[PDB]
Amino acid sequence: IVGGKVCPKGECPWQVLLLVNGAQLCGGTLINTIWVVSAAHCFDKIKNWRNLIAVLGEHDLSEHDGDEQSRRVAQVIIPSTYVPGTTNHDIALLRLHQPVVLTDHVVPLCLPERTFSERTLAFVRFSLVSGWGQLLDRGATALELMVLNVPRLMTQDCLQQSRSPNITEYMFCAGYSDGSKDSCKGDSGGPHATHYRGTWYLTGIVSWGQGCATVGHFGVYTRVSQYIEWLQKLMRSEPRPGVLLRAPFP
Amino acid sequence: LICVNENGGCEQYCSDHTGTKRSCRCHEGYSLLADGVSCTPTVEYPCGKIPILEKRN
Ligand SMILES: CO[C@H](C(=O)NCc1ccc(CN)cc1OCC(N)=O)c1ccc(O)cc1
Ligand SMILES: [Ca+2]
Repeated sequence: IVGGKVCPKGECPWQVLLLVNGAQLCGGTLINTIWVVSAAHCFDKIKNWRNLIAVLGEHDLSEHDGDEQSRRVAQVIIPSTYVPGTTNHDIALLRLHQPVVLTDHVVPLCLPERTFSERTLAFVRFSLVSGWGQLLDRGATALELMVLNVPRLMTQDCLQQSRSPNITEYMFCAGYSDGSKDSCKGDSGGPHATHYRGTWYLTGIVSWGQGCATVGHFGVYTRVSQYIEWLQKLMRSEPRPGVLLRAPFP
Repeated sequence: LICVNENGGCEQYCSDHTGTKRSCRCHEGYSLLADGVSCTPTVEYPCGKIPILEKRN
């Protein structure tokens, strides 16, 4: 996260850290006790699918304080329409091997209904994006969880204000074009969370952009409202042998 | 009332029904109050709420 602040411990309780062989891979969002939403592109180069770990309740990567909960990832589900190395349909649904235990430091973000998200949440101007990604373009990653408030743009406005992948109906733009504030590489998969009448909801996934906080460009996020029914159907399904599952979309 | 305007007055989810009818609904872990619009937690850790801030108030 570029140009944000430290998220006070426990104030981003749905944030997930994904690790491969102990090394930081990406972020994610807890949406109930066994399900995590992340970005498809995070999994393009995975060789051993069995060394993927999700950590809940994380805050400071330098110390263990006892609030962290680690789980093996049992399933990584990606839409059929996603093509590795590209930008569209950048979403993954991860099944944990065992549920996390909800605590003051581990709480799911609400996955909204599609109608509510499209009719109401899409018009809330500002939302929070978070992660342990790069603090600067070409810079070191964060040791404490960072958070940033970003305003959402209608795609027509994003294109007019920007100055090269298309911004599709499965994406939206958010952030700033002055090079001060953005999510970055290592924040991929993390939440874009939107507040409405006292409750927070998942509206986007940190996905892509032109570098990080590049002047004349905004962050691009997966438009989660397009995937609500896809996600809900999969969460009602039985697990299948083998970690990676490509599932038809729509 | 209609769900596209002001969320139909609902705190969370809204359904339109045949003929000037509207039903509000709440996420799992919440129940709808008798006002027909408000949602109240029914569990200790409902989605989308931040315990340390909820206790803070
Ligand atoms: C599908 O995402 C990847 C990717 O690398 N995402 C990482 C990322 C997250 C957030 C932001 C800034 N909000 C920028 C980012 O990357 C900026 C970059 N790689 O220059 C991709 C693929 C193809 C493509 O053309 C561009 C990106
Ligand atoms: Ca820690």
